[PDB]
Amino acid sequence: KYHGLEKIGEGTYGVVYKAQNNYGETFALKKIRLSTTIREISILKELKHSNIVKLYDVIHTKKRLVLVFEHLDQDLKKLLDVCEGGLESVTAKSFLLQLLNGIAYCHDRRVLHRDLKPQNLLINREGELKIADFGLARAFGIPVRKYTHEVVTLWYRAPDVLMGSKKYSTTIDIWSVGCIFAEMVNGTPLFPGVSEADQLMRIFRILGTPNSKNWPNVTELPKYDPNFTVYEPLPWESFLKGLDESGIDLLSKMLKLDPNQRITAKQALEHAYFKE
Ligand SMILES: O=C1Nc2ccc(S(=O)(=O)O)cc2/C1=C1/Nc2ccccc2C1=O
Repeated sequence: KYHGLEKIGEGTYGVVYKAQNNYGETFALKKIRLSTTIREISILKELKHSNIVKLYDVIHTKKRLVLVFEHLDQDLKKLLDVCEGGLESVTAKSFLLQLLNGIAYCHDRRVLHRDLKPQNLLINREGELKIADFGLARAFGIPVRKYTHEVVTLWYRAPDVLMGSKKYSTTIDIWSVGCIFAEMVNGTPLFPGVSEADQLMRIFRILGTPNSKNWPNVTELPKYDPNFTVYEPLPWESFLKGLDESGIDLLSKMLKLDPNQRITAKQALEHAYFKE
C-alpha cells in the first residue's frame, strides 16, 4: 500500500507519481493507461545495473495496474532547463560516462532502448544517472511496442531511421547518446525538428547531406531523396562551445550519419576522453 501520491511526470503510456509506503520510504509509481506491460516488465527484471532504474513490484487490480520503482528527484531535462546554456564539463563527462555504462550493459543484454532523451534520464542528489522508460524498447528482436513516428519525439532520432530503415540496431541508441552529449555541452537540443522532414534537414544542415562516398548504399533507403538540398559538414568547433579535442573526437564518432560507421557503447567507454 502506498499513499500521498504526487504527479512528477507524464509519458504517453502512463502517469508517474511520487509516493510513500507504510514505513515512510519513497518510490515512483507508474500508473498504466490500460501484454505490452508484460514485455516491459521482463526487460526490467533482466536488467540489473547501477545506471538502470530498478523495478520493485507490480500491483494488478482488474481496473488498475501500477509499477513500483525506485525514486529519483530529478531528470536531465529539468537540470538543463534551469541551467545556463549547458552543464559544467566535469558533470557532463560524468553523466555521459554513466549513460554509456547503462546503455553498454543494455546492448550486451540484447536490449535496445530506442527512446533515449533527457526526460528519460533520471538523476539523484548524489549525481547518479539512471536510464528509465523502456516502453518503446526491444529485447532480442521482440518489441515492447511497435516503433513508429507518431508517439516518439523526433529530436533524438537517427537519420537512417528517419529515412525509413527498419534495420534495427544498437546504432539507434548511440545516435541518441550523441545528441544528448551535444545538448549537455550547449544547453540546448542540437536538432529540434517539428516533423520528420524538418528533422532530417536540421541534421543535414549541421553534419552535411549524405552521399554515396561518405554513406555507402544510402540511396537504397526507402525515403532517400535524390534531390535533398546539399549541405557541407560544419566544423565541430563552430556549433559546440567549450568541448576539448577529445570530447569532440568522441562526439564525432557517435554522430556518424551512416550507422555502420558509428562507435559502439563499449568502444566509447574506452575512449581517451574518460580515464582510459
Ligand atoms: O523516480 C522515478 N522513477 C521512475 C521509474 C520509471 C519511470 S518511467 O519513465 O515511467 O518508466 C520514471 C521514473 C521517475 C521519475 N522521477 C522524476 C522526477 C522528476 C521528473 C520526472 C521524473 C520521472 O519520470
